[PDB]
Amino acid sequence: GPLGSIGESEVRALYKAILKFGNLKEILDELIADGTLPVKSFEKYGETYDEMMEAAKDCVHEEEKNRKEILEKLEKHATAYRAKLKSGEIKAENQPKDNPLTRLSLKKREKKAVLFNFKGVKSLNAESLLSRVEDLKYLKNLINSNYKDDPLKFSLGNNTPKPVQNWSSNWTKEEDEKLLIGVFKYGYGSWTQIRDDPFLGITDKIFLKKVPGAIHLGRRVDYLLSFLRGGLN
Ligand SMILES: [Cl-]
Ligand SMILES: [Cl-]
Repeated sequence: GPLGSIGESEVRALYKAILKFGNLKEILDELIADGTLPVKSFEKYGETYDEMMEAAKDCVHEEEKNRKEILEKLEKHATAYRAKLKSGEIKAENQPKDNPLTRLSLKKREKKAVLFNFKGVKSLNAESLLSRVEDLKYLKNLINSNYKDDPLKFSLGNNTPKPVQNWSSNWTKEEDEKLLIGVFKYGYGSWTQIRDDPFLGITDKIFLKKVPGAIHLGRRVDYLLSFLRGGLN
């Protein structure tokens, strides 16, 4: 390791490449060749990757543990209040504006960010890193298990996605299949290469006042991989 250690600028660079390609330990040679990362030994980059994903896991487990203990308390207070309504001591058509049922609902619906600091770099998002790595590992294994000879034959079967009939172009189950084959080939966020691939045939259906643009495609991929893995339940 005579080329020096890993610093803040190399960290910022590793974080962006993971959000795009997932687990990147098998493509280190390619990321150095085009200047994305400066030259260090392969071992140093692998060890840093592992350390980052470990800090992300710990962060996510710690916050779930706290949320769960608070929800257990509010559920207990809510049970007591129900016996009061059924018996008449409080009246259902005349409840106080601040009550045990509104307190439970607020926490249940709460959406807050889960963040950590790494090697001088501040405010990395633990949930974004973990979801992206697991979603892209699922997509690679599904396609190699079933369509090894020719990825272009990939199909959704009877699994039925929510329609987008208000887009500018005509977008159906077949266009959803070609979009996921494109991410398997080129990475998350590579929308120009996906649009211009002549074999996928969606060149005229993407708009880089026209919808879909870059923001709509990102949201569509996050929804489709969550749904196939059973995450809507
Ligand atoms: Cl080195
Ligand atoms: Cl691209």
